[PDB]
Amino acid sequence: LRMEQTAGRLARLPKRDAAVVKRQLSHLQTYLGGIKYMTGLPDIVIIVDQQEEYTALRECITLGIPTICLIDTNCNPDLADISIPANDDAIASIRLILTKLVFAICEGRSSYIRN
Amino acid sequence: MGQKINPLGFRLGTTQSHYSLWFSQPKNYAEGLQEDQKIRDCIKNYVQKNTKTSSGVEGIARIEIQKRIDLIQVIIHMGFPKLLIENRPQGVEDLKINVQKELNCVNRKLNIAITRIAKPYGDPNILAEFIAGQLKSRVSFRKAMKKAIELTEQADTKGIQIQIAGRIDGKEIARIEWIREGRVPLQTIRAKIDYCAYTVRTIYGVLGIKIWIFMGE
RNA sequence: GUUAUCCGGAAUGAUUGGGCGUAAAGCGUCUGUAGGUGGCUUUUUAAGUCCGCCGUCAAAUCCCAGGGCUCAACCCUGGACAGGCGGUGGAAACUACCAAGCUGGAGUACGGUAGGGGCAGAGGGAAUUUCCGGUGGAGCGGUGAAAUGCGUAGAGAUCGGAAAGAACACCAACGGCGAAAGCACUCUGCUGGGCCGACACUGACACUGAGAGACGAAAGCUAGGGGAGCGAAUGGGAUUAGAUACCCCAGUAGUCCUAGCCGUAAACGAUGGAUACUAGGCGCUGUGCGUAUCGACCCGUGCAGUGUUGUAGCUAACGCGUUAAGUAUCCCGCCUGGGGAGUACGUUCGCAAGAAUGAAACUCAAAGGAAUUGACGGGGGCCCGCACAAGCGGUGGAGCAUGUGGUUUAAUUCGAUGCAAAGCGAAGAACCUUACCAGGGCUUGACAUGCCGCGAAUCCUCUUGAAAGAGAGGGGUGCCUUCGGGAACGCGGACACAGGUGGUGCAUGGCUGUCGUCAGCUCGUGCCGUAAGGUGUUGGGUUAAGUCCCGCAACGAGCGCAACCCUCGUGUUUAGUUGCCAACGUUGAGUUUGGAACCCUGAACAGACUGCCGGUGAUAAGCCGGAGGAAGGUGAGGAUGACGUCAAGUCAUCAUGCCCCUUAUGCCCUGGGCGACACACGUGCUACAAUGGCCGGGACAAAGGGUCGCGAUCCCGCGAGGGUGAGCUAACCCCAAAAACCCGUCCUCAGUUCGGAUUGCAGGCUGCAACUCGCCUGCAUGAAGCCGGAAUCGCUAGUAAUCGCCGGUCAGCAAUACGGCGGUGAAUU
Repeated sequence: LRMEQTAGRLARLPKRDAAVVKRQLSHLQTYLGGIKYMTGLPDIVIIVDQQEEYTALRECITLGIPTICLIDTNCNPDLADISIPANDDAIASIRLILTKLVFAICEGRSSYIRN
Repeated sequence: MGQKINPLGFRLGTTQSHYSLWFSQPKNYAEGLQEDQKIRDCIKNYVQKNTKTSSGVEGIARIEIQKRIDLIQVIIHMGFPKLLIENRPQGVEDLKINVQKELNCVNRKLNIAITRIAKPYGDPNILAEFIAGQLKSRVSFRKAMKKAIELTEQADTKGIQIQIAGRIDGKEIARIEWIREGRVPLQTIRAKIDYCAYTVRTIYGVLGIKIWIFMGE
């Protein structure tokens, strides 16, 4: 829908299809603006509050994917393999644990720059 | 029973043309239908004796009759032209005189040409004589219906649907069987779906097959 | 092989092996004897128990190893086993006995707290009923409506006073107390249980518990009292098809008190009591503590008590969840299919009604529990169609047409009959059609193929007869062959068959109605639950619509919806006859030359897509208005109507299974029948007028038809129509001159210058032929009927209503059936 939006097919398509194709794009750029960049199936799944998104962790344990999470106080650590006991609401608590986890992935690759 | 509209009757105005396209004055119009139906009953069955021989084995696809004055086109579309034409030039010779003895009055010089189809699993008329031919030899029904679905999908089609009526495998109560794969838009006119209807013999009753083959959009 | 019989399968009596919240199952609740079980320490006994040994456990079976009949069965050696009992010599942890203790069990005392715990005796307030008196008026009481009843010898209502009985508002609370049942206005007297707290003391003195003893909601019973209200019974009124019910007016036992008796209840948390353990989040009562408690309060620590998206676990599921049906221990009660039964018999108890204990025969193969899908509901929440409502016209009344039952008849042929039967299949039945009846006839025979004979085949045939048919008459005999013979056709003969609108569409194909055009019906992947399944197709809004937006383990897709196709409404481009014709010459009639501009005509193209503006609305969808436009919010209206419901309709369309008939329910012909009737019902038409009728003049349509046809002009007849006959095979000819409407006149509401039914007499036309059975014309006659009960139908625009025309069917049954066209033109939401 991105390649036909900037082509010579815009003048040929009728007004009945031109109103539906831009409505389909409006729903596909708002929600699917995050999930795009990569394609493969992950081996490890990192998540913030897994009690709010229990639908995300319960679907990973049935396939055999190792679970890691940033568990708070309102959560249970039995279905999780390696847990990180810390706050999930305050913006400062979410920023430290997640950027230092990214620094661990960037250290086992190349270039150690700033935050 | 409570089925959808005939896709050969709904698509009569556009795309799919008539099996007979001609013109006549309302004085000799009634004799025009009688001469075109008598030969369509003699080419589809095509047997002088009381046997189950020719025409039904090769599979007839379409019979197009075009006439102006004293000459009919009668072009038959066959799957296998080995049975109708020759085994040594005698087969088409007895067919040339059979249509001549029935239609006379004026000098009716009838020319019959033959053309082939790309694949017999694309047209609805061979499927109505193939699957209904498996009911005559008493083979497993639901296995023959699922094989008629896949044999058309491998022949490059976008959708296919098959269904009969009652009296299956010798049962007292009448039931219905339905298997479908892909998409078959039954309502729209821009679908060019072709139809056919054939009857079975059977010593226990009588069956009736309906073919729905969806080509392009 | 069958039958009989025991065991197994039956962890369906389970000691190894089961259960009791709802499936069968805790006795209604306590106290408690026997019985079962019983904390901690040491010593001792050592009985149980355990070790070893000595007897006996007959032999033979069984089992292990090994032999003999040729194998085996069988026979046989030794061993094993005989799981037991007794005795002796030990071991001593546990259980038990004995002795001395300890303490967390349990109990008691001290000091406080809460409570409808119970019994007895008083006393308090409201109200109801009744008695008496005052005031005052004719109504009151009651119901979905009414009536019975109470009332002018005057109730009710109202005020004052009295008498009496019962229960006792509010506080009351998801509250509290009690073993259960059960118990609440206040007070006094006697009395029980529970809980907390510093402790002091005993010391396991414990737990459970068949029998047994005691307590028992209400109803009921005995004797003596009381009795306001309520109210079994009973008596009236009403409702209803009936109601010896519900409802209304009265009303006895009873309900209340004392004493005794009966002992039952979904006596239900339907989950017996006692003890120890096992994640958590909110609500009572005691007590300790919290800058001196500065405060409504804050932090603990116990008792009893709810709900919880309640977790683990348990459970068939629902659900329970430390007041669990969770994990365990102690003991008691109970079940082991449904009906019969919890009845019969017997015993016991009772004043009685009955209670308690508790069968069998026979009979079925099922009862039962939870949960799931769907449907249904005089269940609920929210939404859509003339569905109602708002409104117009109509039906049922009337005369006539037509269809169906019933009746009748020789037949009045068949099928369809709640809606999805009832001018319905037959869009056309005088013969035919027709299939039915009667009568006269033929049978491989009316129709198909094959064999044989005479033969071509035919035309005109004559006689008898209702005809079907039968007997004979001439006239006549083509085309090919080694003429032997054949095709086309005919009569006759033999045999397979031919033939069936005969039965069964609850044996079927094909096709249809119907809910429905309602809008839903499903799938892939992924999750949820043990699972059947569910989720997506739910929810919040929104549209004709799972249409769309948002929310949401749902994410996407398929059929359906929509759109694509056909006409209608605007314009534009192209092409102009049998079309049209502005400008220009006219026999005024486009009529002629001529012109293509316009109308029309026929193919294409453009255009509405809420798209744009604003408001509402959740800065969505969508809706409400507006702008621009011929046309907008699926433009109007068709076609198109899913998975499926009714084994709904059709084997009389056809086809087909089976069955049946086959000198026959097969076939031919003549006449009759289907349009017979005392009646009933449905669907229509014509009128009851004067917004109408009639006479005369007179303005505009669309859409279709037509060569065994449509048929003008002219002549003739009052007319239907007939004679002659042109043209059109057709936007060039004809079928029509369309009717309402409109101007003038007449009438002027009397069953009529409304209405035409019916009837007589005389004709026309189509066909052998029309009495039964026809259409139409002419003349005369001219009723019913004055808009019609209960009930009920369609339609929201160019629709209702109404006024004409055409077509299909067809020789003929032409505006009354069906289909199709246009004219005029609303009401209400």
